[PDB]
Amino acid sequence: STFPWLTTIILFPIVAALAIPFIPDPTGKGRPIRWYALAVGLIDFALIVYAFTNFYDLNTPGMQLWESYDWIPEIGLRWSVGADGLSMPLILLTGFITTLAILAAWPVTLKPRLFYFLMLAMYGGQIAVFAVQDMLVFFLAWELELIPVYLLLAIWGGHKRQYAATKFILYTAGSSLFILVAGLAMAFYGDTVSFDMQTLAAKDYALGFQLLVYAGFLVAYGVKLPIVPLHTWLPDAHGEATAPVHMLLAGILLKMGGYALIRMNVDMLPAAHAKFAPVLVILGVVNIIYAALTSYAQRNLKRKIAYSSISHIGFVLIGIASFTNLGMSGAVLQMVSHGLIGASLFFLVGATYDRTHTLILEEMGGVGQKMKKIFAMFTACSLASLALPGMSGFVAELMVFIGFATSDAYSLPFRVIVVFLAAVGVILTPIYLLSMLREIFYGPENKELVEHEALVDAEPREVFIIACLLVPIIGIGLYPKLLTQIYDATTGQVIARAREVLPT
Amino acid sequence: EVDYNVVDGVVNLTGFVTMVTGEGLKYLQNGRAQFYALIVLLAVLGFVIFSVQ
Amino acid sequence: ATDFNRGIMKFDGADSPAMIAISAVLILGFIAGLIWWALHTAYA
Amino acid sequence: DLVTLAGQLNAGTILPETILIVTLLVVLLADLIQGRQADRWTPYFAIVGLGGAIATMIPLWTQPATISFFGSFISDHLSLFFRGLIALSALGTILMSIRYVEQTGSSLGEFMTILLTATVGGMFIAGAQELVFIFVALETLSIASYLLTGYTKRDSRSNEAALKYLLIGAASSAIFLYGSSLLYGLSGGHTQLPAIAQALSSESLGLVVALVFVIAGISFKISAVPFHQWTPDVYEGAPTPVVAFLSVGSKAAGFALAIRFLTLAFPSVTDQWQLIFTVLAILSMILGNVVALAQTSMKRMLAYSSIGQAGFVMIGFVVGTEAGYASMLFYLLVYLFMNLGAFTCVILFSLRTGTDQISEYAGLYQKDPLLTLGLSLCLLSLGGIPPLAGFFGKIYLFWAGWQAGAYGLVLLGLLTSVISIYYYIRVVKMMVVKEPQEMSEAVRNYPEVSWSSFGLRPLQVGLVMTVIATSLAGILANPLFNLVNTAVWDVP
Amino acid sequence: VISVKPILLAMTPVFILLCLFFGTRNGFYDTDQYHGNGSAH
Ligand SMILES: CCCCCCCCCCCCCCCC(=O)OC[C@H](CO[C@@H]1O[C@H](CS(=O)(=O)O)[C@@H](O)[C@H](O)[C@H]1O)OC(=O)CCCCCCCCCCCCCCC
Ligand SMILES: CCCCCCCCCCCCCCCC(=O)OC[C@H](CO[C@@H]1O[C@H](CS(=O)(=O)O)[C@@H](O)[C@H](O)[C@H]1O)OC(=O)CCCCCCCCCCCCCCC
Ligand SMILES: CCCCCCCCCCCCCCCC(=O)OC[C@H](COP(=O)(O)OC[C@@H](O)CO)OC(=O)CCCCCCCCCCCCCCC
Ligand SMILES: CCCCCCCCCCCCCCCC(=O)OC[C@H](COP(=O)(O)OC[C@@H](O)CO)OC(=O)CCCCCCCCCCCCCCC
Ligand SMILES: CCCCCCCCCCCCCCCC(=O)OC[C@H](COP(=O)(O)OC[C@@H](O)CO)OC(=O)CCCCCCCCCCCCCCC
Ligand SMILES: CCCCCCCCCCCCCCCC(=O)OC[C@H](COP(=O)(O)OC[C@@H](O)CO)OC(=O)CCCCCCCCCCCCCCC
Ligand SMILES: CCCCCCCCCCCCCCCC(=O)OC[C@H](COP(=O)(O)OC[C@@H](O)CO)OC(=O)CCCCCCCCCCCCCCC
Ligand SMILES: CC1=C(/C=C/C(C)=C/C=C/C(C)=C/C=C/C=C(C)/C=C/C=C(C)/C=C/C2=C(C)CCCC2(C)C)C(C)(C)CCC1
Ligand SMILES: CC1=C(C/C=C(\C)CCC[C@H](C)CCC[C@H](C)CCCC(C)C)C(=O)c2ccccc2C1=O
Repeated sequence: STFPWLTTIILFPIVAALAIPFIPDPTGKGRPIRWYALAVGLIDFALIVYAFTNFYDLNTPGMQLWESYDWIPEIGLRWSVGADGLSMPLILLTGFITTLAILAAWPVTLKPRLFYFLMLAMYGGQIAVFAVQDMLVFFLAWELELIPVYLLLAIWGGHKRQYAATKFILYTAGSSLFILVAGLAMAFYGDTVSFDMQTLAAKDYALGFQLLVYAGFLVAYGVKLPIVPLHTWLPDAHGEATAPVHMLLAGILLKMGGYALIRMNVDMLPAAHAKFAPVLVILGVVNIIYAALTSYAQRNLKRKIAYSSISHIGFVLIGIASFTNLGMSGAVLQMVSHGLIGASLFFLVGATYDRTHTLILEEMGGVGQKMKKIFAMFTACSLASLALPGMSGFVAELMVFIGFATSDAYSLPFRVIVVFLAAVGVILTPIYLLSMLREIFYGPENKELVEHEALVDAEPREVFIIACLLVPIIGIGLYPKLLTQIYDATTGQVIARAREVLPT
Repeated sequence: EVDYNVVDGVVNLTGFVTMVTGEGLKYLQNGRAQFYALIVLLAVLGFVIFSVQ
Repeated sequence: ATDFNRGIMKFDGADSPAMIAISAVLILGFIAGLIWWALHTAYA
Repeated sequence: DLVTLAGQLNAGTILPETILIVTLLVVLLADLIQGRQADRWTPYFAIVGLGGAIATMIPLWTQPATISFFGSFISDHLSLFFRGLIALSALGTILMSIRYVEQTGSSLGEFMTILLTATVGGMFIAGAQELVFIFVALETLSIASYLLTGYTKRDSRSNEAALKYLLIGAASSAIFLYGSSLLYGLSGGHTQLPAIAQALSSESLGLVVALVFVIAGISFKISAVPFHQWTPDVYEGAPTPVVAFLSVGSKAAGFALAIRFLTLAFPSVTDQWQLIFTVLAILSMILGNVVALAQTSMKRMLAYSSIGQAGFVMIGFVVGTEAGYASMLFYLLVYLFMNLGAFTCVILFSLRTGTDQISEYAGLYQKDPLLTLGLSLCLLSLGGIPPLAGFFGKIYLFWAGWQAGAYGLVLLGLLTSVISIYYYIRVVKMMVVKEPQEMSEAVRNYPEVSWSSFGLRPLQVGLVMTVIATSLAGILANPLFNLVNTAVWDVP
Repeated sequence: VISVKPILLAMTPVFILLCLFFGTRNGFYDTDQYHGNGSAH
C-alpha cells in the first residue's frame, strides 16, 4: 500500500515508447514492433488488473489509492493521483480497449513506427486523464491528447481529410480555451490559492458567479460532448478514419468528456446544476431525436454509425440530470456499454472496408453470399446495439427510465413529456441500423461487385476480438450487480450531497 | 439538409471572415519606406492625443 | 449536393434555399419554444 | 596604481565584458596577421572566450549589490541573467553562422568582430543606469544592426531593406533622443535616474510628452504594434544568422532597458502607461496572429510570429505584482531556445536545399528524419504542447494575469493562441503528413544525408543540444523557477 | 452478492495467454489478397 502504482502505470508506456525508434533490424514490414507493443500492452493490462484486484476496496467511499507528490514549490502543479468509485471501471475499460486496439492493428505497413509510438503516447494520456486529481494537471492531461490523434487522422484517413483534421484541432483548441479560465475562476475566489481538489469543493461562491462558472463549464462540455448546436465536428472526425484509431475515437474519448461532466458539475457546484438540469435533459432528448433522423437519410457507411454515438450519449445526457441514485448509477453502465458496442462496431466496419472498397450502400448487394461469419458478427453486434436485454444497453436505458420516473420538482408535465419523447426516440433509433443490414447483405448477388473486387472470408483471429468484446456486455446485462457495488457508495454520497444542497 | 447547411455554415463563415480579415490586414504592407515613418509619427501624435484626453 | 440523392431519398426540393430556410427556422423555433416552455414550466 | 582610486572606481563588476573585448582584439589581430586560412580555430576560440565570460559570473552572483563608476553601472542578478541570456544567444548565433558565412562568400572574422561588438553592447545595455550611457549603448546596438544587414555584398534584398531600416531607426533614435533631452530638461540637471525620479512628482504634461517620446524609441526596439513596420521587410532580406541574433538579443536588450528605465524613472505615473501597454498588447497579438495566417513565405511567417509572440510578454509588464516580471524572465528564457532551434532548422533546410518556401517543405520524412524531428519538436514547443516548455511558460503567464486582475488580456491571449495554432501546425502538416508522389521539385535528389564537410558537426550538435534542452525543460524546471524568482524581488 | 475480483483473476490469465496464440494465427494478410498499404486513403 506504500508503493506507487498508478504513477508507474502511467509512466510505463511513455518510457517503453522510446524503444520504438530503436528497433534492431527486422528485415521486413515491422512485425517485431507490433510484437513488442502487444506485449507491452499485455503486461500493462496485467499490472492494471493486479493493482485493481488487491488494493481497491469496496467499503471506503472516498479514494483508496491516495498518492501525492510535490512537483514544484511554485503555482500548485502537484502530482496527486486518486482512484474513485465511478472512475475505477473506466481505467479497466481503457486498458482493455487499447489492448484490443493494439492487437487489432495487424495490417500496418506505411510508417508503423510513428503509429505505435503515438499509440503508446496516447495510452499514457488516456490513463493520466482519469487518474489525476488536480485542476491544472487535469488541463495539462486534457491538452496532452491534442496532437497524436490529430496527427494520425492527418497522416491517414478517407478523402479530403485535410479539411477535417484542421477543423478537429481547432475544435479541440476551442474546447481547451475555456478550461483554464473556468479552473482559475473558482480557485481565485477568496483564499486557499493551492489547487487541491478536496478544498475546491468546500468553497462558497455567489449565485451569479456560480452561474457564470457553470456556463463556462457547460460551454466546454457541450463543445466536447456532442449536442445539437455543437456536433458538426463529429461526422468529419469519426467518418474519415481507419479502424484502430477509430476504436479509441469512439470508445473512451467520448466518455472522457462525460466523466468530467459529472465529476465537476455535480460535486464542485450543484446549486447551478439544478437550474440547467431541464435544459440539459431537453438537450439530451433533442440529441436522441436528431441523431436517428440525421443518420437515417445519410448514405455514408461510417457517419451512419458515428451518429449512433450521439444517439447513445444522449441517454447519458438524460441520465446525468435525473437527480436519482439509480439514474446516476446507470450512466456509467451506459457509457461502458456504448464504448464496448461502438469499438466493436467500428472495428468491424474498418475490417469490412478492406474487403469492399466502395463505401456506398447501393452497390453493396451481394456481399453475404460468400462470407457468413462477417454477416453473423454484424447481425450480433447490431442486435447488441439496438435494444436487446441480454446485453446491458436495455438494462442501462431501463435504469435511466426508472430513475427518471421517480424524480422530484418535475411532477405533472415534465416526466411524461420527456418519457414520451425518449420513447419515440427509441422508436426512431433502430430504423437506420435495420435498413443498413437490409440493404447491404439481404438481396441478390451482384456480378460487378464480384468481378471488380474479390472478397475473402474472415480469419479466426477476427472471431477472437469480437468474442472478447461481446462477453462483458452479456456478463453485465445478465447480472447488473457486478458494476453496482463498485460505485454504489460514491453515487449515494453524490446524490446525498446533491439532495442536501437542493431545497424543498 | 438543415444539419449539412445551417449549423455547418457558421464555422465556415467565421473561418472565411477570419481569412479575409487576415488578407485585408496583410494588404497594408505596401513597401513604402517613408510611409512607415509617417505611420510612426501618426502613432506618436495619437498616443499623446489619447493620453491627454 | 450531388452525392446525397442516389437511392430511395430522391426528391425535387433538396438544395433549394426557400424550402430549407423555412424548414430550418421552423425547427429552430420549435427548439427555442420547447426550451423556453421547459424552463418556464419546471420547478413550479 | 593607487589602492584608494581603484577601490573608489569599483572596476570588479566589468570582467566578462573586458574578456570579450580582449577576445575581440585577439580575433581582429588573428584576422589581420593570418587572413582567410585561419578560419578553423577562431570561432572555437570565440566560443571558449564566451564560455569563460559566462563562467566567471558565478563569483559575481554571490556578491552584494553595489554601484560602480560613481553611480553609473548597477550590478544585480537581473543584469547577470540578461548578460547570460545574450551570451547564450551569441554562442548559438556563432554555431549557426560558422557554415552560413563561409557558404555566403565573405570572411568570417569581419562578421565575428561586429557580432562580438553587439554582444559587448548588449552586455553593457543589460545594466545602463546612466542616461548618456543608455544612449551610447542603444546607438551601438543600432549601428551594429545597421552594419549586420548589408552583408550580402550587392544582393538586392538586403541593401533594399537596410535603407528602410536605417530610415526607421534614425527616426526612432531622433524621437528617443528628443525625449531623452526633454527628460533631462524636466529635472534640475541630474542624469542618474534615482536623482531624476525624486523631483518628478509634480504631474506635468511635459512629463507625459517625454514619456511618450521615450517609449516610442523603446517600443521600436521591443517592436510592438505601432512600430512593427520595419521587421516584415527586414527579416526577409537580411541574412539568417544576423536576424537570428536580432530576434532574441535586441529584443531582450529592449525589454531590459524598458524594465530598468521605467522602474528607475517613473514610480509615479504607472497607471498612465498601463492602459497604453494594454492597448499595445491587445492590438499587437491580434494583428500578428491575424496577419500571419495568410503569409506564404516561411521566414515572413516566423517574422510575423515574432510580433505575435512579443505581445504575450507585455501582459507580464502590464501588471504590477512581483510575479509578473518573473513570467517575462521565464518566457524569454524559453523563447531563446525555441527561436534558436527554429532558426537552426531553417538554416539547415536553406543551406542543404536553397530557397525555403512553405510548399517546398513536402517530402522531409524520408530524406532526413533528424531535421524534421527537430523542427517538429521545436515548433510544437513554440505552439504550446504541454510536454514542452512553452506551455509551462504560458500557464504561468496566464496565472499571473488572472491573479493580478487582467481577465480580458488572458482571454485575448488564449483566443489569439487558438487562432495561431492553425498556422503553427501548418509547417508540420507540410512536413510529416505529405505522401510520396506529391512533393515539389529539388527534394528527390538529396545528396548529402551525411555531414563530413567543414564543421557541420557543431551545427548538428547545437541543434541536438537545443532539442534536448527544450525537451528536458518542460518536465524538469524546478531550479529554473527558483533562479527566476530569486532575481525578481529586487525590482520595487 | 457476487464479487468481481475472483471472477476477474480467474479470467484474465487465459485472456493474456490467448492473445499471442491468436496473434500467430493469420492467413488473410499473407500471400497478396489485397492491393493497398493498409489504411484507407
Ligand atoms: C460556443 C463555443 C465555441 C468554442 C470554439 C470556438 C473558440 C474560438 C475559436 C477561434 C476561431 C479560430 C479562427 C481561425 C479559423 C481558421 O483559421 O480556419 C481555417 C480552416 C481552413 O479551412 C479549410 O482549409 C482547407 C485547406 S487546409 O486544410 O487548411 O490545408 C480548404 O480545403 C477548405 O476549403 C477550407 O474550408 O478552417 C476550418 O478548418 C474550419 C474550422 C475553423 C474553426 C473555427 C472555430 C470557430 C467556431 C465558432 C463557434 C461555432 C458555434 C457553433 C454553434 C453556433
Ligand atoms: C443473451 C442473448 C444473446 C443473443 C445473441 C444473438 C446472436 C444473433 C446471431 C445472429 C447471426 C445471424 C447469422 C445467420 C446465419 C448466417 O447467415 O451465417 C451462417 C454461419 C455459418 O457459416 C456457414 O454457413 C453455411 C450454411 S448457410 O449459408 O447459412 O446455408 C455453411 O454452408 C457453411 O459451411 C458455413 O461456413 O454462421 C453460424 O451459423 C455461426 C453460429 C451463429 C448463430 C448464433 C446462435 C445464437 C446462439 C445464442 C446463444 C445465447 C447466448 C446466451 C449467453 C448466456
Ligand atoms: C509525450 C508524447 C506526446 C506526443 C508528442 C509527439 C508529437 C509527434 C512527434 C513529431 C513527428 C516526428 C516525426 C520525426 C521523424 C523521425 O525522426 O523519425 C522518422 C522515422 C522513419 O521511420 P518509417 O519507417 O516511418 O520511415 C518512413 C518509411 O516508411 C519510408 O516510407 O519514423 C520513426 O521512427 C518515428 C520515430 C518517432 C519519432 C518521434 C519521436 C518524438 C520523441 C519525443 C516525443 C516527445 C517527448 C516529450 C517529453 C516526454
Ligand atoms: C587594447 C586592449 C583593450 C583591452 C581592455 C583593457 C583591459 C585593461 C584593464 C582591465 C579592466 C578591468 C580591471 C579589473 C580587474 C581587477 O579586478 O583588478 C583589481 C582592481 C579592482 O579591485 P576592487 O577594488 O574591486 O577589489 C576587489 C577586491 O576587493 C576583492 O578581493 O582593479 C584595478 O586595480 C583597477 C585599475 C585597473 C586599471 C584601470 C582599469 C579600469 C579601466 C579600464 C577600461 C574600463 C572600461 C572597459 C570596457 C569598455
Ligand atoms: C555555461 C556553458 C559554457 C559552455 C562553454 C564551453 C566551454 C568549453 C568549450 C571548448 C570546446 C572548444 C575546443 C573544441 C575544438 C576541438 O576540439 O577541435 C580541434 C579544433 C579543430 O581543428 P581541425 O581538426 O580543423 O584542425 C585543422 C585540421 O585541418 C587538421 O586536423 O582545432 C583546435 O585546436 C581549435 C583551437 C581550440 C583552441 C582552444 C582555446 C585555446 C586556449 C585559449 C585560452 C583562452 C584564455 C581565455 C581568453 C583570453
Ligand atoms: C563543459 C561544460 C558545458 C557542457 C555542456 C554540454 C553541451 C552539450 C554536449 C556537447 C559536447 C560536445 C559533443 C560534440 C560531439 C562530437 O564532437 O562528436 C563526437 C562523435 C561524432 O564524431 P566521431 O568521433 O564519431 O567522428 C569521427 C570522425 O572522424 C568520423 O567522420 O559522436 C557523435 O556521434 C556525437 C553525436 C551527437 C551527440 C550529442 C550528445 C550531447 C550530449 C547529450 C547528453 C544528453 C543527456 C540526455 C539525458 C536524457
Ligand atoms: C435464462 C437465463 C439464463 C442465465 C444464465 C447465465 C448465468 C450467468 C451468471 C454469471 C455470473 C457467475 C458468477 C458465478 C461464479 C462463482 O460464483 O464462482 C467464482 C469462483 C471463485 O472461486 P473462490 O471464491 O473459491 O476463489 C477464491 C480465490 O479466487 C481468491 O483469489 O470461481 C470462479 O472464479 C469461476 C471462474 C470464472 C468462470 C467463468 C465462467 C464463464 C466462462 C466463460 C468463458 C467464455 C466462454 C466463451 C465461449 C466461446
Ligand atoms: C474486463 C472488463 C470487465 C469485465 C467484467 C466481467 C464481469 C467479465 C465477464 C463476465 C461474465 C461472467 C460473462 C460471461 C458469460 C456469458 C457468455 C459466456 C456468453 C456467451 C456468448 C458466446 C460465446 C457466443 C458467441 C457468439 C454468438 C452468440 C453468435 C455469433 C458469434 C459470437 C461469437 C459473437 C468490466 C465489466 C469490469 C468492464 C471493464 C472491462
Ligand atoms: C572542425 C571539425 C570537427 C571539430 C568540432 C568538434 C570539436 C565539435 C564542436 C562542437 C562544439 C564544441 C559544441 C559547443 C556546445 C555548446 C556548449 C552548446 C551550447 C549552445 C546550445 C544552446 C545550442 C569535427 O569533430 C569534425 C568531425 C568530422 C568531420 C569534420 C569535422 C570538423 O571539420
